[PDB]
Amino acid sequence: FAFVKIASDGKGFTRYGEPYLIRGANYWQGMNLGADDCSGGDRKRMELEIKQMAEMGINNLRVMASSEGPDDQPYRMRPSMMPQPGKYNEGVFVGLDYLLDTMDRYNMTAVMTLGNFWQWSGGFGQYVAWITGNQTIPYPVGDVTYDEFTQFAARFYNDSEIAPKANKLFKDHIYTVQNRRNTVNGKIYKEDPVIMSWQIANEPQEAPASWFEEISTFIKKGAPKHLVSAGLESKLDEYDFDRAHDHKNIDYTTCHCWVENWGIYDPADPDGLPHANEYMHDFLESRSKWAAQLNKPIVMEAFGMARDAWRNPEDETYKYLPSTPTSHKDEYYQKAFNQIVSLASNRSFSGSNFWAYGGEGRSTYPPNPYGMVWLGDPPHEPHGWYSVYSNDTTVQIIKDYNANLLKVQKELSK
Repeated sequence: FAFVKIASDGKGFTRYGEPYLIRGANYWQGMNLGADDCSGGDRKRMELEIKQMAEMGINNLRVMASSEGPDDQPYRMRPSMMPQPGKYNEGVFVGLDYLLDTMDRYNMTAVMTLGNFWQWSGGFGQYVAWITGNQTIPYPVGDVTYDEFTQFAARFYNDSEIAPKANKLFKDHIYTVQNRRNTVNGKIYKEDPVIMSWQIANEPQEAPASWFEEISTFIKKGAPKHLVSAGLESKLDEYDFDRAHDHKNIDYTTCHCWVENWGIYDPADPDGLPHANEYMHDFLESRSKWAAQLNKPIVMEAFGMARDAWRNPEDETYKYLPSTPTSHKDEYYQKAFNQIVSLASNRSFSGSNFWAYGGEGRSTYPPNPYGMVWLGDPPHEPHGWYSVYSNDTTVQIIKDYNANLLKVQKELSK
């Protein structure tokens, strides 16, 4: 009965008739960790990580509710949820069940990401490979560039021959997830108040408005009780933002911020932090204006920063070691957080999900028998790049932010 909703003034969420602020984290590996041992999970570790996240004041996990095989491909989650179109690894699906049940035990809500533009869960590029029947995806390594790969995966919604077939497969997947019976608590996912929203995909890259319209309407019809979200970075201009978010069945807006990936921040520069702080600040103000123009909420649902590489810039390994401090990352988080708490108390921002909780995982630990080093960084990126570990100094900063935002949520209730 406890479904997350949009406030009637459209400026925030509500739960139980009261304002609801997103004290969130990214936990995309939750499904795989929740699996039984036999499918490469570590359920006790997953229960421990959700418990840790509860102690840090987290009320919301953005999770991954898709991943595509075949299981021989590099740079992606293994074992996948859907190794072939319409065929599922039941062991991985049960992990999604346990993830939702454990989140249930902790009164947390989930953002369910139903696909992925990028290679790390197979994603749109894998659907394209399925349709064209050519499994040699142009992964962005060696001589192949990110926009060669982008142009390939975008065929998913841009190619008038591939798109109808790719989307038929994608919709079969959306349906399968929304109609899943949780094998642990008996709930069908579309009627599970633990799920806050269905999210079309991780980071659609210049997708057409008609595609956002068609997919949001499919997801809403499939689960009329649930909010729907686009998964957009909002890294371009206000029109790009509107193309994704200006749709009756897109309920709130998101943004992602990646300073290093985008060339704004150089983690190996002891002097490099101010560029990143300034960028983030202008980023939050402007995206906040974009949301308010649609009279829709906004969550910064993924943002990250590297460890202090600058303390030893000549050594590439040092940047990924857990023992490396995170003084830049902690400042950057804290300034982002303080600005979000400030905007939220003005009814102009709804919270955030740091990218990403690594928990007990560690970038120094050996891969499991499936070749996975589970933590917050997906397998197309260096292990340990962005992960927040259970005992990093960044935890106190997240914990403080969740308390601050919860204070704000109480002040908007009275």
